[PDB]
Amino acid sequence: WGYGKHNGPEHWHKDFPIAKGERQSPVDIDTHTAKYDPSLKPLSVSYDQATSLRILNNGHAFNVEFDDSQDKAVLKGGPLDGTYRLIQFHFHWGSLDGQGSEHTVDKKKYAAELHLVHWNTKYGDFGKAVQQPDGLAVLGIFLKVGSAKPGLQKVVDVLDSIKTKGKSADFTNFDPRGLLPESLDYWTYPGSLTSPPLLECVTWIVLKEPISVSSEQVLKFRKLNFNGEGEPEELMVDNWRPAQPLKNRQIKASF
Ligand SMILES: [Hg+2]
Ligand SMILES: [Zn+2]
Repeated sequence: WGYGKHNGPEHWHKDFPIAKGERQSPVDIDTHTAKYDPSLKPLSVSYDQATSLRILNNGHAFNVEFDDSQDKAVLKGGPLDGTYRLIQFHFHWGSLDGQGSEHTVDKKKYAAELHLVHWNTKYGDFGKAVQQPDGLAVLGIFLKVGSAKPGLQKVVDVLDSIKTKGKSADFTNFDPRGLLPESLDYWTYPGSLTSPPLLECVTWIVLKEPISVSSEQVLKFRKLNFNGEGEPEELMVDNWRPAQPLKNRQIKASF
């Protein structure tokens, strides 16, 4: 699987039948049909103690991994029950500024989308979490092209070193707090991972307010390669999946 014409999203169903499931992600967020739920609590992001470890190019994207052996960086509150530990963050981006995000707002697409993945720590490890309907929580953040995002530059600068598939680099002392918008208002719905295995284990929490990044910052994302070293060069662009059918699910809003 990849994002090209021969192994693209439209083909994932063949190897991952769940591709056509009942709670697939991403979806279109219709702001007028979204339900304000007053019973929804404020999100609690505790990332002061986050321990970034490394950055790796896995052939589909670049992942920043965190030490999740203790409740170091956690997410709680909102629509969630119990604690969820940050394990990794990654982005989805387009070849042009008019596309890149997974989720859309009133059919509007952003230049990129940041996903902060967390797993429910009553399941003990990530692998068990993926076997539960409430095993995972992803914080989704939209990226729009405008002014540079200072807290994003350390990531941009190490990309050169993980240009092709399978490369990794030490990446410690990176604070994820530097990627958050001012406002924590969000939308939430039950979905799934947006790339195979597409497991339907996720509680989505898509933030209303996008963060802005510079054109030059998004340009370096686009210098990455899907391919391994010594292979014909295929630029890592458009690694996003098209919106899926809501199918009776209800999207709730905290505002
Ligand atoms: Hg699941
Ligand atoms: Zn993702």
